[PDB]
Amino acid sequence: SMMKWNRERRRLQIEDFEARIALMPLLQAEKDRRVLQMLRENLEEEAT
Amino acid sequence: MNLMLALLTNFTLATLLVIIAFWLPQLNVYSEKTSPSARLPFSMKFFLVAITFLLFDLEIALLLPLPWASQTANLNTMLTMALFLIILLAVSLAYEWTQKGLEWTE
Amino acid sequence: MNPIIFIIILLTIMLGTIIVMISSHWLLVWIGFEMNMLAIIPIMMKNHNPRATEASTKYFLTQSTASMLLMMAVIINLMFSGQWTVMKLFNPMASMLMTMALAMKLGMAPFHFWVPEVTQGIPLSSGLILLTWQKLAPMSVLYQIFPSINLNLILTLSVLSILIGGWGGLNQTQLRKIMAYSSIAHMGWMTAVLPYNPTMTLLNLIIYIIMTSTMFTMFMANSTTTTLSLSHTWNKTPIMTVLILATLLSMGGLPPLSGFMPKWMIIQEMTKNNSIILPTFMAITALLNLYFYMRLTYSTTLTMFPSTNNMKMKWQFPLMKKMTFLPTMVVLSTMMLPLTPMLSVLE
Amino acid sequence: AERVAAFLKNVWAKEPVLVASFAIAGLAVILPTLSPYTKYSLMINRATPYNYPVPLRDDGNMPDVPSHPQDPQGPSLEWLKRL
Amino acid sequence: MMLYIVFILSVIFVMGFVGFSSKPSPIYGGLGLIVSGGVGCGIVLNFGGSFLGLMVFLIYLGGMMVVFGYTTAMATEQYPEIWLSNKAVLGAFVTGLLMEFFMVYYVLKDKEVEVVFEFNGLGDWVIYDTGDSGFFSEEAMGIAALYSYGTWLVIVTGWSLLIGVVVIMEITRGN
Amino acid sequence: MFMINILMLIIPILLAVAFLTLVERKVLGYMQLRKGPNVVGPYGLLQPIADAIKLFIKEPTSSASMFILAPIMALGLALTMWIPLPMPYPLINMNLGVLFMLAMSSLAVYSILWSGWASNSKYALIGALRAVAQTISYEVTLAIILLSVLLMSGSFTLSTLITTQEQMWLILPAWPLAMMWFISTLAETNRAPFDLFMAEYANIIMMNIFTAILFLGTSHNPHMPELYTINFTIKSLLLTMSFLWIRASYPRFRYDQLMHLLWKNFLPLTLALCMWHVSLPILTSGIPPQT
Amino acid sequence: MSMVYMNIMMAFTVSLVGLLMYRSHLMSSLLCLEGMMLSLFVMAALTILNSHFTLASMMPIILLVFAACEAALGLSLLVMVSNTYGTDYVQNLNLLQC
Amino acid sequence: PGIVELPSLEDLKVQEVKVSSSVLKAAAHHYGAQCDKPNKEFMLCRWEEKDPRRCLEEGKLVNQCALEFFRQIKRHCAEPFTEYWTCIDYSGLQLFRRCRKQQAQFDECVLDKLGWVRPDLGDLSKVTKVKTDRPLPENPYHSRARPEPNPEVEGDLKPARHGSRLFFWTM
Ligand SMILES: CCCCCCCCCCCCCCCCCC(=O)OC[C@H](COP(=O)(O)OCCN)OC(=O)CCCCCCCCCCCCCCCCC
Ligand SMILES: CCCCCCCCCCCCCCCCCC(=O)OC[C@H](COP(=O)(O)OCCN)OC(=O)CCCCCCCCCCCCCCCCC
Repeated sequence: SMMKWNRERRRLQIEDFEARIALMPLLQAEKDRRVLQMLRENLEEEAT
Repeated sequence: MNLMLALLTNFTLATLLVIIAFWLPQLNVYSEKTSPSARLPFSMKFFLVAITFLLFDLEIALLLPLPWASQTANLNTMLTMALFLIILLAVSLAYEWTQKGLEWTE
Repeated sequence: MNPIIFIIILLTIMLGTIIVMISSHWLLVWIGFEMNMLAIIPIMMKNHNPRATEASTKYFLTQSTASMLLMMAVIINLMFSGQWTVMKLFNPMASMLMTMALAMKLGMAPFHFWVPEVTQGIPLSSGLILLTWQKLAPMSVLYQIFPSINLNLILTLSVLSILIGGWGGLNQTQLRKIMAYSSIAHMGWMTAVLPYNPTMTLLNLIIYIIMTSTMFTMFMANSTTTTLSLSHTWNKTPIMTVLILATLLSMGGLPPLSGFMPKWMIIQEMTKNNSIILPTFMAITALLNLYFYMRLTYSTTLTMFPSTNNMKMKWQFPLMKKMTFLPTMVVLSTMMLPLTPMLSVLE
Repeated sequence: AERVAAFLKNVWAKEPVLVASFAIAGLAVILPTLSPYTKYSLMINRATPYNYPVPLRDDGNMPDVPSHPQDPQGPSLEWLKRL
Repeated sequence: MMLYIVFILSVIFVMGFVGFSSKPSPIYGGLGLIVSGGVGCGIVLNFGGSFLGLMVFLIYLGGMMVVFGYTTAMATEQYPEIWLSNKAVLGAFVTGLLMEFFMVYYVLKDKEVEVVFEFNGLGDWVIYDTGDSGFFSEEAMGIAALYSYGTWLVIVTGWSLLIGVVVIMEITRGN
Repeated sequence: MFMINILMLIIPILLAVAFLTLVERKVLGYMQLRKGPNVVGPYGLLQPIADAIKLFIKEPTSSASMFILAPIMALGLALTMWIPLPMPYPLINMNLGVLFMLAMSSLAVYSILWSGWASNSKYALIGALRAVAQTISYEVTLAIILLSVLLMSGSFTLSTLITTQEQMWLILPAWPLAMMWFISTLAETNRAPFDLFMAEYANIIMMNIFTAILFLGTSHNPHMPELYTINFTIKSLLLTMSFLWIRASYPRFRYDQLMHLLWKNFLPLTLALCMWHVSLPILTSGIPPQT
Repeated sequence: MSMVYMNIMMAFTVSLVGLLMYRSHLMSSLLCLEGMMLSLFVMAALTILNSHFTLASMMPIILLVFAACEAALGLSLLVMVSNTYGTDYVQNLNLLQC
Repeated sequence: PGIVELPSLEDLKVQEVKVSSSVLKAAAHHYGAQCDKPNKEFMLCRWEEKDPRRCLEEGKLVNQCALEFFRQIKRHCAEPFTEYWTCIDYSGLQLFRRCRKQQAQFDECVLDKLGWVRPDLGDLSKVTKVKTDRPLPENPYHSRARPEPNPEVEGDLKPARHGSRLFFWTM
């Protein structure tokens, strides 16, 4: 019984990981724009 | 923060319950009661038991990552090294056992 | 000890040293030292007496201090280079710490005070391992980190060791005390030449081990541990006094014996780099070692000290000690000078 | 033999705890080698995607690399569902 | 103030070290090492080392220091000494705390001090990483790699622990 | 809002421990053909209150500090053990909750050492050293057994033991481990037949709560969390009652015999079963997910 | 370097001086030898964890196992010293002066 | 050293996907099969270029394909999707296996009103290939020239001239 259930749990984890992989590009794109925007903001107050 | 708050409460409450338990009794003001080398000696058996615990405990720390170790693609190496660590954990005991390290007769 | 356990413990002493010699990772170097120290404490206690326990404790405290400084130097090196490779260190403070850790592990002056006491406190067989096999692992590390070692530090230690070892031996009547101070003085030669030519540090290590093993083997054959007990040897095994004379003259660096060869090659390597004062001072100071070796030959081979009546009863029995490789060791210790060019095999 | 069945029968009578321990440890060491399902353990560990699957630049001669996640090409987990 | 919890934790780390380094009776000596060990785990926790920090409690404190106190109770005086009641023990404690307090003053005032190495007092958070959203713990993956990558580490570490048992039985037998 | 949660955990624990003393005396009594407390309050329900008041107004060392630290450490660490317990939601959700409890449980041996040390009696000290040796010896099997169980679970998370046992209790695949675990907890809590007060009885409940989670997992329905708590409470209560049941029915071990019970029976068997449970998921292809 | 390093390096130095400056109990010096290890564990773990050097994550564990194995050997020697003299005083270990 | 180049705030602007994490999780499987092309081009850019600045345009098309994806759902399948991600959002772990009924209703909705097929197990984890026109980054690490190697000692090994030539030795 433990073997059957653990196999079923590995399949659910693969699905859980695959939902993340589908979303990683969109999160990666927004992370890039937040890092650069924060760096650009810091550069302005640095100039002043 | 939650963990630090919980630990602080647990050990603050223990501290309060300990000091007042040391002071609430002095409310009674009970009458004063007139009650006027470096080895215990210690037996070497009670030392060996502690040291054997320490050395086995160290070999347990080596095994603790076992649940994570089973997730690797190199399962043949992982399994061989896991059974190696446990077996030498047994070999140590068998040496203790056969050399009377686990006895209590003096 | 049970003989099987004794063998396994000796192979762990060897395994720890080999781990240090074959490792390209600093953690495995540390582990080899830790394993090596762990297995050598047993053989030091194996006769069970207050003196053997004092020696083992003084050894443990000294070696444990050295390993924590070695680990501290390894971690500083990691912080400043982000890598673990056994090679030159990337921080001068890491180099000072490692050099002092290895100096402590070798017993070099001024980290020398444990060597005479620990050696006197254990058996001759255990002392042989302490003064011979134990030098390999620290030496093989100094061999690889030398391009970053501070020259004033390594040369300061070496000169101090040649002085402390030479002077300390003059006042000794215990053979294990004499050998310990001889070991200190000889370490000073191996590290003096290390910044200039590490090959001549290996040459002096090999030859010093061969002659030191020959001495201990000969002391073990007759179970002699004091000057006066050794002075009876002429009246039991006259052959042994001749070999003792020859080996002691060799350790003194007198030509044409093999012990002259390392001192010869180091002076050559130091002058090539325009070090004239230091080798002159070093070579003269080594005359102290020859003096208290010469004293030993006077009471053993060149005169006949008074004997005892009960020595007559020993004449009827043969030597049964194994004396392994003694015939080969004594011939490498005395007759190897003509083959000096063969030192290139160590290149 | 029979000199051995008498040995085993003696330990089973005097030290049942150790006979069990040495039986379980032998099974632990031996069974993984003889099991037909030990291969599926490697595959399932190899099939779990922890990292992002970085695409390959399509030079023009990668016939077996799919162009879309739902394309027929590439490895499949069909065995995993039935298993 | 919580932004310098790692620096505040490391100050108590040093005070606990001054505690047992000044060497009171070996019973308060072991109490100072327990407090530092626990505070030392706290620092490792705040850097992402959950498993390493918990290995300190489980192994170092609940294993090694337990055996220290056990051994101390069996062969050491049995009677402690009032902490700081001895002149040398008190003189070293104040000396340590004075240097601990002086280092803390110049680093926080000047946001920098220079002792052998250069130290910058802007805070510890300033060096933290700004990129991770993996669905695993990197510490755990590094430690779990011991059984796959570290075949050689396990062998020598296993041998040393077996030999430790053999060695310690010989040392204490007495014949 | 978090402060209420920590209070809503501590106070019930102290009340539960207070009335565990009552249950102990009545359960032992009836197994001995008597009644136990039934005079102080109806069915004895006020007996714990009477004992508490009397204890704190009764009239009350080598090291003053250690005589104060010993009660705090035991009492503080006994309460700390409850913060990660999924009932079904933990107060503090830890990814290494199981590892946290082994760590805190290990520190419990200090109060024994300190209390014995602060006593000032050579005789008292050796009695503490015997108790410390019993505890650490039996901590070995708790750690190894727990590791063998976590190989079927997949992590150190305590709420993952709930998910591990969604279809079936771990007692069925691991009854040989559950047996040695249950005895090890009695030895760890120095309970009969291994007895060779608030913090002590808090551990007893907590260890049996941890036993129910480890081996008798209750199904959790996120829409009705209260059902899990009721079923969870019943399982832990009966496990706690079995401690009382065991105490009434057995004589005591000798000290050398309980050391022999572990070093020569549990540890050899606990090691083998650890080997077995590392191999079994690999050879059956039932390795649990890492997350 | 960062600020926390100042104190972890301060703690190693403190326990180093405490180790080299003995008093009487040999136990008090073994604790200084374990304070040094504790500081080196924390120093290493901060370096390895901050730099994200994944495979080095097991270095602190190995360092903790070996040093504890060392302390087990050190305590054994202390206990054997205690047998011969009834105390762990370091001034009773002076036979080898001659 | 030079001045770290930074694109101005005007270039970093784009219409965000302002839906919570459980909304993304519920659409993630369909999202990864519908927006795969622009998604994979952006990720190939990031790994190839190793620079968030060199892939700011590709990252804007990721938002554009994502916003369009969520409008397809809002136009045809709003209620089945709202009912579904509201079930996911309840769980602390946001577990898929707790909402298989609501997931089903969402799947027939899109498979009838849009023609979408949920990718099978293992599909989104394939390594695929992307046709791109962006030129391959030739020196992504901005390496300097590598130092020249030392000359290769070559030739025949003749015996040493007159032997070792050590002091007086003639061999
Ligand atoms: C090889 C190239 C380099 C050349 C350098 C020279 C190398 C030579 C040294 C290498 C090692 C060889 C050692 C030689 C051993 C000689 C032993 C010997 O000849 O007999 C010693 C003698 C025998 O005694 P006994 O046991 O009674 O036997 C009687 C027989 N029935 O015992 C006695 O009777 C007692 C003797 C009294 C003590 C005399 C002391 C003087 C000994 C001089 C020889 C040693 C010289 C060594 C230095 C080298 C010299 C150049
Ligand atoms: C077999 C594999 C295939 C499986 C298929 C099924 C077949 C099963 C066959 C198993 C046969 C195993 C037989 C082993 C019997 C044990 C040896 C023995 O007889 O020991 C007896 C002895 C008793 O000790 P004691 O009671 O103190 O003294 C006598 C007082 N009347 O005790 C001693 O002598 C001391 C011995 C102690 C060490 C034994 C326990 C090992 C350490 C614990 C680890 C257990 C796991 C095994 C690890 C080994 C590697 C796998």
